[PDB]
Amino acid sequence: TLPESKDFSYLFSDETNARKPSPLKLFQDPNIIFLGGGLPLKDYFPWDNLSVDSPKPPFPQGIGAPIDEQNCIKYTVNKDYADKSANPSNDIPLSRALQYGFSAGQPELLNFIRDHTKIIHDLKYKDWDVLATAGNTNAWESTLRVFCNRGDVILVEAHSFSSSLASAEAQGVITFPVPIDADGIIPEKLAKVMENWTPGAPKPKLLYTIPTGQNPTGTSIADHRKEAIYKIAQKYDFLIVEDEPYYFLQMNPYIKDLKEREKAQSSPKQDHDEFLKSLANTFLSLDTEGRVIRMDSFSKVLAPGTRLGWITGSSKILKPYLSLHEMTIQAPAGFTQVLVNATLSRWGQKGYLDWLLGLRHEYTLKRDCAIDALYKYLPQSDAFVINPPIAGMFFTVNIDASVHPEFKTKYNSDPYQLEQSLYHKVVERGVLVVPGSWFKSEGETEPPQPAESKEVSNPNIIFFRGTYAAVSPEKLTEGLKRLGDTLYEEFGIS
Amino acid sequence: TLPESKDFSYLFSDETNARKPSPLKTCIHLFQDPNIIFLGGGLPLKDYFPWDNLSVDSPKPPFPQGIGAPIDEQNCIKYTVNKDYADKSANPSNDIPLSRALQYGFSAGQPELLNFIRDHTKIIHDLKYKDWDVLATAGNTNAWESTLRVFCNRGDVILVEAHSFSSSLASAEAQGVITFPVPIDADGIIPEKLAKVMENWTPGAPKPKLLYTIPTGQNPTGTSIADHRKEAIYKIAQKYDFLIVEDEPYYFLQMNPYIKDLKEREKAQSSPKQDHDEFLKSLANTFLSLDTEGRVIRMDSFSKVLAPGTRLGWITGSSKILKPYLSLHEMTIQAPAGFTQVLVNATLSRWGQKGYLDWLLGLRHEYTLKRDCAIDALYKYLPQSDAFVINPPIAGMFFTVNIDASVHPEFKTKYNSDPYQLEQSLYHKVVERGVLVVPGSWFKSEGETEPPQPAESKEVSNPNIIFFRGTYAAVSPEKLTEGLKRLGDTLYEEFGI
Ligand SMILES: Cc1ncc(COP(=O)(O)O)c(CN)c1O
Repeated sequence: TLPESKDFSYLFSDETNARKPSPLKLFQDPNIIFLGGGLPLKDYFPWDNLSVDSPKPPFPQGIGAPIDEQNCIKYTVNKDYADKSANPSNDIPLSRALQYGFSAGQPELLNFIRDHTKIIHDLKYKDWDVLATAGNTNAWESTLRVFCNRGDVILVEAHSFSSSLASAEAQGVITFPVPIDADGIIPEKLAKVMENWTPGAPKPKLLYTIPTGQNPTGTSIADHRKEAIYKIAQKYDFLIVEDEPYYFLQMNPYIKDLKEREKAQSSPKQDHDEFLKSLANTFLSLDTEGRVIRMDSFSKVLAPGTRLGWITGSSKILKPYLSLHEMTIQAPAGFTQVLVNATLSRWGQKGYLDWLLGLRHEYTLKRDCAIDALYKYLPQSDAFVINPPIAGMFFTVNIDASVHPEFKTKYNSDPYQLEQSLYHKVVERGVLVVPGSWFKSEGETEPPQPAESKEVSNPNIIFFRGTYAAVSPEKLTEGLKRLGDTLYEEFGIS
Repeated sequence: TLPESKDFSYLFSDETNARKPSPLKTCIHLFQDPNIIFLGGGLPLKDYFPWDNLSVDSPKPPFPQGIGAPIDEQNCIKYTVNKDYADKSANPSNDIPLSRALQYGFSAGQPELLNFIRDHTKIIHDLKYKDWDVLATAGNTNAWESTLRVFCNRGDVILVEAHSFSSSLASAEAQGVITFPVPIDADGIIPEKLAKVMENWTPGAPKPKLLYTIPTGQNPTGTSIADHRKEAIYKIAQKYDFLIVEDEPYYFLQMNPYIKDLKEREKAQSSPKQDHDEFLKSLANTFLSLDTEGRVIRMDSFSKVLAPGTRLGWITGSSKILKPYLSLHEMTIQAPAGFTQVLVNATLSRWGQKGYLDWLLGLRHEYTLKRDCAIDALYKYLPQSDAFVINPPIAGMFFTVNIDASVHPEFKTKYNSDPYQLEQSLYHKVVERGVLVVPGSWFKSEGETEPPQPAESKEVSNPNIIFFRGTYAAVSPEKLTEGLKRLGDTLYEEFGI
């Protein structure tokens, strides 16, 4: 009924095309005596009866409540189970989690992830699958190895995640920046970059985007924009790699008027159907061809130290990723898979939505606190633009450098020089937010792209990224007060 | 005091030289700072991490019933690791709290775990330069991947054993790294032959950046490089300026030599177990212990010691050499899974360095039994002409059956005098008998330089000898013995011997 994915192997790197798996890869087969692979006896693995406490859906006191008493699910995973009847929650037994094998991920884990995938997204082609990773850092590294030769070109957001950019730069992959605004990638500008792409220059292989709660701008690509960008990717034949660690940091609408906000907060909470309907569309759900690779992580949902995530893409696309994983990480840590699977399986798909609803709630409160402080403590004028993010853990403080009294004299109309001195001046006041320039994508092709493709809107706008994820409301508010005080003083505003 | 490592940065790959870490990395150190409010990270609240009170059972030193005994009754330690500790005194065991294991940070590995590893390092090795350190990895598979990224551009050359680990070779091949084979025998790498390869290295050809070696329980040959040979090999490395990467996942699978006479063995196995001092004295010297310059990189793994799915190992090397590996890790794999580090640290710390030696002695005992069983069966079921050679391994989990393909009746005719042809025949015939072994050619290193090396450097010692690698680690004594009966019989039948 659904079409098969397209074959994009013509985009595979030289390393991918050269990679041949070790022929040294039946152990469970009753009739074969296994004298081949060095699989050590599970009798020697020095752990049994792994137990833990996890909070209990629907997390009535908030997802941050102490884990005990009635807010507590308790369980134990054994090394071996006598019969399938002794394993009702379908845990990954330690004997299997701790033995070589299952480089794509343990099947119980991937089954939970596939079921979750079907709830969250609407898949438009037949042969999609998932592959477990050690997180989105790992997934992006693998994506570069799989597709990009030194000197290949990718498209990136004009400001993007510092590590992803650094990773591509180390490999000599050209990161060509495309324009973004308050609603993320601007499709018309993207289209123009492609239509005017200099003949002779390497064709971009893929677009690397963080569509929801963009790092660092905090923006989200509007649904209609994702549709227009997907069409551009089809017309110019590039893949879309969506890095989505913040997808579930989508928030309830920012409401500036406090009385209006209290009324809205007084209303019943979202049910599961309302939650799902409120979520942003995804490039995965738009993909009819298998040209989208989505990178998901448990870092911001469960914990950064889980070191576990997954990729979703076509069965065709996932082949070289699995071959690479087999020769690099091998498989995500068995214990992390056991504990993530066990907790998620007990929550169930529905209990996991309750968890994600709790996560949404906590972030909303943090965001409101941040934005309230900015409206209260920053100078209020066209020079200081505040965009309340609708998703993510980041906000930006935007500054028109050209309004500084010494921009022309002291700073030689150089916005970067002003940014750098404000950074120090802010740290001297006792708050650290991070310079926009650290996230600025830079790339050039041979032969070069035309002038129009290099344009920057508002070249005198500088910004700082802050986050509301990590600190108390009191510390957040005080930090932003200090920052705002610095800006008044520094800008000669009364 | 001790000398400082040498700077080998001239060996770093182009990718390594181009990798620049973010100024953002600096900032992530200003979290707990109380004078600067830090709104510059992306560290989610530990309040939301959905686990607390991680508990498990582990076996108990000195493991008197064997390291494979059930984890229960007396052979059982129980512990519980909390997410947070009210104060350090509510944490007497010095566990990595979950709130820290599961947060971003410590990309080199959690301090408690690295401290245990450093203490262990000092017990096992005799270190001879000042700035050695350790870095946690996701295992030797990833450590080798990382080594190739750090040092080798496409077209660079490394030296490898004539027969080596199939996966290491395939990793190098995928990256276009030339793997130039050097000769080995019953005692591992032959230093005189290695020295000649370097002496005769063709001017203008890429000079080797490193030797990749599996010195103890070599995969696949099962050999151990003699103490004096390591000393010689290290000198060659100093002379021709290459690094030594010792891939050592089988180091603690060393065994007493195989005693052929059963009476001679019963009385020797009658003597009480090694104490820790005789255990340590019995261990092979390491390239790490020879290193006075930081030219050695050791790759260690908990895979064969604790379990493969731990996905945890470490690299030992100079602070200078570890710097680009950490920079690469921060952009790739990041730190090993927090839960793996918590559970490995928690179990090892409670065993202590001494209980961990008891464990490793228990591992030696189990593999010794397995080796004896295998080698005994080979002497019972294999033909005993000069055309069938068994070298009983002193280390590791593999044995080989070396066979002169030439002595086969239908060799000239059915296989047109082609050893590889015979090897693939035998291999499928054996699997058809219900026993899985591995053809030796899957391990054969191949590489060439431009301009080519001279012919002396390319010589092979009678290409009519084929081999099969078997393992005694994975199955029961009874299955191992049956497996090797079928194999020895197949050989008897096939050679009409
Ligand atoms: C020489 C060698 N290196 C590495 C490994 C595996 O290392 P790890 O399981 O630590 O990734 C093996 C066996 N799988 C090996 O024999």
